[PDB]
Amino acid sequence: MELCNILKYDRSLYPGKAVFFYKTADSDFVPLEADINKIRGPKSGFTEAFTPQFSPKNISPQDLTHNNILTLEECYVPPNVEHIFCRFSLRVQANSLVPSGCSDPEVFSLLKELAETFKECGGYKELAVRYCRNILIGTWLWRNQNTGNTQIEIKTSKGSCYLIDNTRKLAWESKWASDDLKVLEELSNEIESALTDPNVFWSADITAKIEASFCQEIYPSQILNDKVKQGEASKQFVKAKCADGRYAVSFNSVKIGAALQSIDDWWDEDASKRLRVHEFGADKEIGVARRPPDSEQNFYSIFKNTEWYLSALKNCITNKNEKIDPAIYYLFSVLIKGGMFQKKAE
Amino acid sequence: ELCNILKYDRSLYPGKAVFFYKTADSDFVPLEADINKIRGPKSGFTEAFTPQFSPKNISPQDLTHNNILTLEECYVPPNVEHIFCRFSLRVQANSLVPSGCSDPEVFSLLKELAETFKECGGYKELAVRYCRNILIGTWLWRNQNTGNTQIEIKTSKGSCYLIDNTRKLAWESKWASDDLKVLEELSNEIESALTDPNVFWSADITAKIEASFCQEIYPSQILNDKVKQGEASKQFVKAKCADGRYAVSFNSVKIGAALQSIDDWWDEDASKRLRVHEFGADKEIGVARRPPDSEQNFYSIFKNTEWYLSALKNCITNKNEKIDPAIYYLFSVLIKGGMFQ
Amino acid sequence: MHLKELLEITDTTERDRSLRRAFSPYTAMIDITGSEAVALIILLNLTYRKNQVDDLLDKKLAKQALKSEDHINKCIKEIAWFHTHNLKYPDIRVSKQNLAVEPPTLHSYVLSSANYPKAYGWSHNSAKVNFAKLFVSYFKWQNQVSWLAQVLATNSDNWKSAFTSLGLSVKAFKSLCVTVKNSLPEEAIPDSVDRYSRQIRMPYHDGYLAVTPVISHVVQSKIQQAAIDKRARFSNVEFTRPAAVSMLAASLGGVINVLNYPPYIRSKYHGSNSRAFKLNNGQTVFNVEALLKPELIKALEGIIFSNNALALKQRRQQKVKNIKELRNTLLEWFSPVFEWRLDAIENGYDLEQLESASERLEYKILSLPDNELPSLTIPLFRLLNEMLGGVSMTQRYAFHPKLMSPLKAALQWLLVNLTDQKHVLIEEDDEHYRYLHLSGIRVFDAQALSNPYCSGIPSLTAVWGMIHSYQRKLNEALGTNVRFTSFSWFIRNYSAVAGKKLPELSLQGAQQSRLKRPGIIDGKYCDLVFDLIIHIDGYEDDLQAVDSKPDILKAHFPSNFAGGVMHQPELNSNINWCCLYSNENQLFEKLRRLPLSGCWVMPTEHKIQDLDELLLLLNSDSKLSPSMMGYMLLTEPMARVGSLERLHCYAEPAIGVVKYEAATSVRLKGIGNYFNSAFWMLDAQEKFMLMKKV
DNA sequence: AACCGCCAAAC
DNA sequence: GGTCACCAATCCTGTCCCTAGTGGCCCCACTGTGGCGGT
Repeated sequence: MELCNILKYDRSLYPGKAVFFYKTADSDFVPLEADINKIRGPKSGFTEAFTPQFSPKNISPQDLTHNNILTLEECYVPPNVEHIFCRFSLRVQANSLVPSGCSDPEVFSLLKELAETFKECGGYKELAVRYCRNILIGTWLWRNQNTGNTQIEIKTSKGSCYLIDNTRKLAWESKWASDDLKVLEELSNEIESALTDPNVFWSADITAKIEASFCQEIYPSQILNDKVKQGEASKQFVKAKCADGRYAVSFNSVKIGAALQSIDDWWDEDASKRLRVHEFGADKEIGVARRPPDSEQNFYSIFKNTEWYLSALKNCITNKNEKIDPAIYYLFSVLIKGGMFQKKAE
Repeated sequence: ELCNILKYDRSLYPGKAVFFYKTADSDFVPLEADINKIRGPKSGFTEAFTPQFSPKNISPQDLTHNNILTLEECYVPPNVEHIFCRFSLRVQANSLVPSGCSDPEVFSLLKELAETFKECGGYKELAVRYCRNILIGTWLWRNQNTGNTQIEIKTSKGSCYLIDNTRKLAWESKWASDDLKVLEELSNEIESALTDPNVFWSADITAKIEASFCQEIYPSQILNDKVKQGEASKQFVKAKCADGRYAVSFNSVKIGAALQSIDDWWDEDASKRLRVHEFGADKEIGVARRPPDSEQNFYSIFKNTEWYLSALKNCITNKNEKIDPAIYYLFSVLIKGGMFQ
Repeated sequence: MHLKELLEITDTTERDRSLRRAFSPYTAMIDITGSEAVALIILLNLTYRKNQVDDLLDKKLAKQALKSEDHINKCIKEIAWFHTHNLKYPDIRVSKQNLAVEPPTLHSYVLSSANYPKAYGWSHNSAKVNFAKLFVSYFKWQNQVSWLAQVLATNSDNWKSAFTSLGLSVKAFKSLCVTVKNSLPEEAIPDSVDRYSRQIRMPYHDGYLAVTPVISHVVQSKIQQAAIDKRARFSNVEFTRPAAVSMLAASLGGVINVLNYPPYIRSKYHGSNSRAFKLNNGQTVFNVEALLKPELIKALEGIIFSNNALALKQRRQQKVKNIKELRNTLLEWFSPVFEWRLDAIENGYDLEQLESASERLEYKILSLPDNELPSLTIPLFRLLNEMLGGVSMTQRYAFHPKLMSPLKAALQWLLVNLTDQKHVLIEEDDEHYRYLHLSGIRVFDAQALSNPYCSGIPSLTAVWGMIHSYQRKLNEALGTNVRFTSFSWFIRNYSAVAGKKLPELSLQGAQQSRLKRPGIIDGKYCDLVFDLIIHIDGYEDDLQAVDSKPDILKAHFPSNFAGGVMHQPELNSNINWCCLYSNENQLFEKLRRLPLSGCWVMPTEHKIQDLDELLLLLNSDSKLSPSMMGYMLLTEPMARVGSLERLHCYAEPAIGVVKYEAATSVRLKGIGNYFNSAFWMLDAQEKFMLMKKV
């Protein structure tokens, strides 16, 4: 097909905001607060001592023993606090069935037919399992993940209560216990229903409980300061302002969303790595695009061949032994992610 | 005919809809927006491709780089149970006679058409549609049915209407008896306000939404095509409180656009309800559902008032037959108001 | 000052930048009396693009343009589109119209284009924006403001040499001279009113007149050149494509400056005699201490035209207002203290710091009651001893009059309080009058730009028009004939609203009219909460016909204000928002219970002869604001196609001054002062319609 | 001839 | 049955330091919002 002047999708997954707190005998919510610490840092960089041609600079013998004055925000667990709690809410809507905006009615009707054919093949089941699996193993804790024995407790709006006793036992590829697979099975069915039924209103309350070590360091979201003054801190944290007047140290909604949608390992047949769902499959560690524009694996190349993929999906239910093309699984992960997939008027 | 520079004031006057929450101390704490700086991926078509769909000559790690985005965000504070969205609505009778006209012939015609449309009970149907848009919480736009929403309506007359849960209602679904009684009563009050110039009618409308933990709020976004490098590329419409604090809010025209999403007469089997427009402009598709070349647009229908007068003067006596949907669309546009040449 | 005073710079970039700034209408006019040839080269090189010209003193590409009679033809095509008033501001959809008229009648209290000599701007078509610069650019000849067409119209012999210095012919030059003199801007009035021109209804002889307000190029250009010099408080209005608007807008990159003087109402903290000493007519030391006098005694003895006693009374009339102002200044801080002590019954700003401040809320100034404190006065007499140390430190103590000033302050005490004044008024009539008090009115997104010069409060003509619409509806509803003669306006809350307004899709005009979005016009918008007091006249039959129908009075209250949406106070406020009053004491007893942070919008009687006097007068007093007063008519009322009424007229918005007086100042100044010097009326005359006092 | 083109820069 | 006693007092003498230093990398968005004369 042809890409329209307007072609929008609203995202399906809505993580609220993950707030770090702890509990006393008095209060069931005491917010974990950051404080500005001024520490002494050395001159350890390449450019401090060397030219771009790998020749030593003309510096005094005492210049490399001098320090940089660092103004950093620190977050530690208070002494003799046993457990730390990270809590966020997740709402799931059915926004991948119909584009939010579309200029061409032939493109609109085609994308509506593709979603309905993908729905009856049970394609949303496989995608819901991968989103659910990221919640149970605690991918969304990022650098706090498996720093202690973590218990994840999930309360859905249906009235279901799910419990993972220890996330250290679980992994993505490892063989799970009977009770842990039952939690993955039941919660995936509730997400699939929310992804596919516009009449269904579904939300979950997800809480991690981590066995804290003595005065352990917390790793929340950092704000993007490109330019910094000498007074203010070079490293600052994302904060949720509480109703009284206190700032709980927090994760961004987009940070939590990036963890849940770390499901893309279709880019190679023997791919070990799971990427955050991107149009070009950007690998931030290796610094390469795993779905380059030159390749047919990038989103815009797959999206223009959607007529050919709709043909293969209609031969899927007639057998239901042959699996769905991984290009189609990747396709619907981008529509669930949402975005603006617009070319222009030539 | 042309009508020679005709002019109508709008009938519906909504105010700014202000988002807030209540503590055990105060009954009004304004919901404030914070500026956050986040990474964005280079994921657009133009980042990687020429307008002929050919790969651009870029570096191997240009698509792994980020855009630095400065955006405004509004979240519910932690352990706050309910979000409150409140606005005021005034209704005046500006649809009966044109406020500005030249020819007394068309003035006499339109006044006669207005009062014969009133006598057949067309204003009741339009009032029902406007009232139904108020009761299901269309005016919450993207905050609609994100939690169990309770809508309270207080009137200047002294009435007090309550919808318990807006998730149980739709446009096409069959309601409970009490919710239909609320619809009937408030429709009668709005119709009375639309049809009689000698009554004052105001309403304070409040939505109470059961908030999820640190849930995102979706207020009105400002129009800015000359944003500076220091400012946020996405900002929100604010209302200053009694103190020097800004509550995040909806525009009056945003609420107005939601209340007047009643037009589904443009097709024989139209599922979508358009915002009342002279050419039936659809924001999602970006086409006109009543195009200028067709007979379905306002300026084509407005020339046949003399025939619609005859139809209504038969409809008033023959007791049962439904009014031509063109006349419903005609009066919906007259309630919207504007200048017609 | 002179042309080649700026040509002394060896760096061509700095030279040409200064020359392009010099010949732009947002700067002062340079003298070209000595330099005519070089002036013609740069003026004719300005006709090109910026990226087409490296240096403006290149002689050859000037001769390339001058020799080419496809280039000069375009420059003389653009003379017919020279306006005194820009019809394309701010909406550029006003299609192919030009308004060139003489300035209107000169008025003492308002500012318009009458206060300056007749200058021209250009506005036709963005494509030809450079081609106008040759014949519309203003310079200083001998000692006279002039542009090229006007100076070549008559005095050609002075410019013959300058034009023939490049190698232009005499035949071509004289044919160019006669065609330019024949193609001079005539008295251009449009034959029809445009669809996008704004029309309003003003009250004419025995009916209404359709008035189109158009900005003047001169007053705008003066405000722009005043804003670049950084002389007053200004805010910005940006345009998308400024060349389509005008040349003045094109020269400034579309960033037009407007006078930003909004009301400042704060809910928060109170932090001395401070308010007096700050008001500085007043006190501490000087402007104008000390009298020490001799000054006052000499003034009285000069005024002794007509008998020593009768003179002292005539001196007093001005000198008592001046002596009253001294007491009013002194009372400004006594007002603040009292104020606090009410709100509180607790506090000042700082209870101890107040008690410490020589002239603050003392438990001795606490009372006795206001009423009994004024009846006592005593406090006022004591404060005269304190005014041996502050309220004029040392000098001018027994000196011409200090006793008379002390007596005036002791009299003011009686006036400063309570349960006193009361009755007897020629206004309105009496047979009786009425006072309609509208309280706690909330408005969302009203136009802060009163006229396209000034930003701050909405227009007073907007408040008048709303009140007139309310009158018309009430008189047509009840079948009565009451008149809403005057109003007083008290602002409780004010806040500026950010962002522009997105226009909806409509058939936008071209060769083929297409359904699309119009151009986004930048504006200024405010949310404000206010009270109105309207003064109703008529027969008691009609008044008691009005008073008998409270629901029908409430019903016809308009919901529109200056483009914004206007609502009554919230249903849980428990505020009766539409009250009628027969007597003035009951109304003033209601009105002195207003919030103290709010501001009365008060009419002044200051005279202004040009912008610089207004700016000096604004730099003088911090509580004055330039605002819209009304319309100075340019053309004669006549039948025009597209008019709302029978007769149509083009008018100019007139700039006046208002005062943001505190609630306390109006409370202490007395009932008589409030009912005489707070009420606005529309003085509707033959050639002007202006808001004024009485 | 209906539709691509011309045109600006303040702090 | 009701109030919270008056009369005066706020100390003088000397000083706030020295050394050294506030990092590298990459990036800051795509959509739309024009009047007017002419070939």
